Amino acid sequence: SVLPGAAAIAGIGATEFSKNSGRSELQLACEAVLAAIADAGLEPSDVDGLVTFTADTSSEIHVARNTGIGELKFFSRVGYGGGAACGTVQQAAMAVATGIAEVVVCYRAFNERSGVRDQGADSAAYAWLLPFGLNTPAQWVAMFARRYMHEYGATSEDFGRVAVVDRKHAATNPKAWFYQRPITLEDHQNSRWIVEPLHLLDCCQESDGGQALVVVSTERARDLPHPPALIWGAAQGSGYDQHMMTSYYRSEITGIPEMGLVGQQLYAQSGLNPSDIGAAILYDHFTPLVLPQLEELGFCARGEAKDFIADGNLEIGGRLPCNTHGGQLGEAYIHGMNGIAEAVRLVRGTSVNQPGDVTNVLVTAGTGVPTSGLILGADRKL
Amino acid sequence: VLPGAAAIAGIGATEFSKNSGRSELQLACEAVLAAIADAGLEPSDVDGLVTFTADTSSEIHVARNTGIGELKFFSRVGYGGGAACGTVQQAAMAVATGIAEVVVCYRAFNERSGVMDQGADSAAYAWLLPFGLNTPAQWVAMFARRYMHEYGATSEDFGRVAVVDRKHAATNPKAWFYQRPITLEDHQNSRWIVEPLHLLDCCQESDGGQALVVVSTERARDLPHPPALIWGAAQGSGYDQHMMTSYYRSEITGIPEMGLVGQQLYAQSGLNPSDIGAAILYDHFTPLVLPQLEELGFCARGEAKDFIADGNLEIGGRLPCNTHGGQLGEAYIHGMNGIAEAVRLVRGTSVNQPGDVTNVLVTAGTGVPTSGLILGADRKLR
Amino acid sequence: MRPAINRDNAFWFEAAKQRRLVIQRCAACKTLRHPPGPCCPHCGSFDWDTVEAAGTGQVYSYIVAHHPPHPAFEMPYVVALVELTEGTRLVTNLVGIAPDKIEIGMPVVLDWLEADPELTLPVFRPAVPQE
Amino acid sequence: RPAINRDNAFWFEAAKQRRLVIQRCAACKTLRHPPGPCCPHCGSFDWDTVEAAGTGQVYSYIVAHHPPHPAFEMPYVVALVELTEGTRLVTNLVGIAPDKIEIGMPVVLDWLEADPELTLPVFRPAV
Ligand SMILES: [Cl-]
Ligand SMILES: [Cl-]
Ligand SMILES: [Cl-]
Ligand SMILES: [Cl-]
Ligand SMILES: [Cl-]
Ligand SMILES: [Cl-]
Ligand SMILES: [Cl-]
Ligand code: NA
Ligand code: NA
Ligand SMILES: [Zn+2]
Ligand SMILES: [Zn+2]
Repeated sequence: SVLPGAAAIAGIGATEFSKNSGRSELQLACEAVLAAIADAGLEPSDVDGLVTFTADTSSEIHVARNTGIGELKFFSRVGYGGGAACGTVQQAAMAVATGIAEVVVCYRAFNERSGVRDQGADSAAYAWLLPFGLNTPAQWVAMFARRYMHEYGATSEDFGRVAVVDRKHAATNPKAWFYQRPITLEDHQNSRWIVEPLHLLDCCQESDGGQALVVVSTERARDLPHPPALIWGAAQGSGYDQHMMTSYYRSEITGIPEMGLVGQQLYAQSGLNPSDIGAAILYDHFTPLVLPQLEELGFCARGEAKDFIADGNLEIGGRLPCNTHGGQLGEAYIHGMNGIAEAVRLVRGTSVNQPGDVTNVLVTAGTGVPTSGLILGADRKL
Repeated sequence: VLPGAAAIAGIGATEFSKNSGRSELQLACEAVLAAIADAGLEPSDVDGLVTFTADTSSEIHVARNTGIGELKFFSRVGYGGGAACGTVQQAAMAVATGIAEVVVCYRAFNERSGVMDQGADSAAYAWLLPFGLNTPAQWVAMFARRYMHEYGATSEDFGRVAVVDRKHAATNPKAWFYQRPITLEDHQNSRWIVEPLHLLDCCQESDGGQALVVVSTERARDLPHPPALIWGAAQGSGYDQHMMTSYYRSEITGIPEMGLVGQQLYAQSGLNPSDIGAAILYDHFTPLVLPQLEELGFCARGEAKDFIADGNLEIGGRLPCNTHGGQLGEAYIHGMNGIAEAVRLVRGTSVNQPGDVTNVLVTAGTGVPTSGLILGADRKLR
Repeated sequence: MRPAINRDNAFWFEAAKQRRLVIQRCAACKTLRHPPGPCCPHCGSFDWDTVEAAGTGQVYSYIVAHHPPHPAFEMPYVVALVELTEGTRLVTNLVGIAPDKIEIGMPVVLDWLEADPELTLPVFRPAVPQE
Repeated sequence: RPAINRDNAFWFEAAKQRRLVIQRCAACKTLRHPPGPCCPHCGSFDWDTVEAAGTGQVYSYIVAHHPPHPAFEMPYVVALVELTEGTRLVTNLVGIAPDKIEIGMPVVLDWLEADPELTLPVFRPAV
């Protein structure tokens, strides 16, 4: 039951990403799942595992009976919203590595843009937030961002440079909402305040759509249509005194310790260092937490992400090409799952913004929450 | 390698009652700390947490209350009590792959004392509630009536399950029906709920919490108790699976998804039914115990009524069953307390220990995507 | 009560409001499916139509609810799993027969219930009237 | 009315009496906030409360501009206040224009009536 390199992503499938799908969440899931299965050169009856998020409403049994996947030997969820995206692939790889399942589809599908909007601990956590009007994700993130600015001297233009590079990459991506619609830093600074220090263009929009990923053994993937995207690292992380988007009570709140914990495992599993990473897909539903991610993952020193970004390293021609699909900000907000698909494309060579040969891609999941990450890479050989 | 790689080293529970007088989170924390202490460990040793999708005490709330701190593994399994054995599969998988070293599986609720969107799970109720088919007892009764038709089982055959459950509960100080055995006449005189189910075919709801500590088998050997090795751990969802209402299959009198669990358990463990020395068979309603015996190979199709009438579920019989009293007689902790009893049987510490028991088969919830375990004595002397 | 209707089952309740009992069908391979959903599990097509049931079937299973009381029903009441002549099955109420007279396999036929001014539902009654 | 259950009701009951409290383990005396039934340091489920002095510093803050919140004049401020006791607390920050807030500035406790059935702690500049 060796995990690193034992499993690979062989198929990716998606619906169009839209602002009104006109159809049900289950239909979106079924479309993306069948697309991913076909992309892997497989048939629905080959699938014996399904993994999704706790909040996904298209349960495994409904996807399975609609698509003809039939019986399942593996079906699990990972919680905390977008924090789960890479964890779904970890689940799949673990089931493959242990022989529980041979073919696992990881999926997420929703109408978050167009869809109409107890006494347990999860509900009770809101008691510290809603009475004071701290009721949105942008506001929960802003509280961190303001402190990061204070400690390290980052400014709104530093956050803006993330939005600019995201939108530069989305502008050449036909699947991106903001295809052909780049922005300047001046556009970013002129955009209206949402919650200081976040402008409108620091925030992603909601999306409708579905995304799925097919995970098999590396041995099986070698017989399927595409270059295998091996899962060389796959990890979850939840930090000391972790809260849901509001871990404000730690000694320091300007890093993301749970992401550092993910990174430590990714590097240990894969045998890689930060210098070995050819590209990064960094979760960016809000721009400011991209900066501490770069630091937690060892690409630059604490407090110096602004400088790393200012030097051009996130560009397609830089030392860490980043969010080559446009990110959650520029392509679509499928709670991180479409970022994993772009990482697969980068390994395959098929990104719309392919920066050349890419051997290893690091992907992160949702920030501010218990989270996850992957390292996907080329087959190291047969 | 998964089978035998991990073991249950600790069990912990609150009292099971009809009014805990405290929060679901407090119950979860009590059970989790009790299981950790039972394994001879400390909370800081824990790096994984697994629970049910519906459990309101999230992994992060349990962790920050108990001092578990950081986590490298946190997952959920859905479909209510179908999940109970799946949570242990999750933990065993995380241990076998090196993702986690110490995983706690838990469930806690106040189901006795405590108080719809556009998705597929919600929409499934459209086939049920407009017609008044609104309870789990009724959902089970639809299967039971057909099983009676096809095989000539009677209400008294279901009642024998209730009687043996209550016989074992009557000598279990932790059971709600301690010192309160029933007769088959009692069962037959109890009022109809939904034909063919009497009141005494149905378990009552409970307040309480249950936790289980999973570690590597090597680690368990240095902890206080005889390790309960996880020789089989499996999930199963069948063709055209629904949530409690898989009424559209060619045959509905078996439980194909439990057959699929059993096939994996026997293949993983290298065991046959004849090697199983006791069974913990999920019994929130009595009638589906009969097809469980058939799916798992302990008797022929349609002959569970004969297997039971011959006394095989008794302490002195071939397959001592539900020695704690079951969900029906001890407590309805959605199957988790049955896993604990299986651990006691392996340890030799059941209140109704049927002598030495090498291998114990445990099932999870019936009528739903489900799961199972084979727990076994340590196979040293190889 | 209003059923849990979404885009994938609205067609069936709309047909019921017109007193048509329908079964979803793959437009590509013509395989029936119930309960419904957006995709065909046999061929993968998302194109579908419906067939109207003949209105005949058999009691495949049933339950008799005695306790606890349901507000919308006189107790006891019967829910049947009806196997339609077309080969699919359907959960619905079985009216017009004392519970102790029900037999597995007995022929039943479609009737219509106005559960409220807003909701019409298919129900089944015995093909042989109970007098 | 907030998301109140058995594990945080004490705090809002105290706030009703215009007392800002911090949960404390009865065994090892370690404070914790946000509250919960168990002490993560020693495992005890026995706890009591201490009343805050009413002083703190702005540790972080946000200024909400858009979209509109019904129960607030826009823009409004939410502050992460570090209490002198060492715990932190999210509340509103009043009595200062948003562009004048500085990280680290001293604040003192005040009390906001909000609906006639909910009283909440608020902070304002020490001055
Ligand atoms: Cl968020
Ligand atoms: Cl502006
Ligand atoms: Cl009676
Ligand atoms: Cl089949
Ligand atoms: Cl016997
Ligand atoms: Cl409904
Ligand atoms: Cl205010
Ligand atoms: Na399958
Ligand atoms: Na830990
Ligand atoms: Zn078809
Ligand atoms: Zn303490």
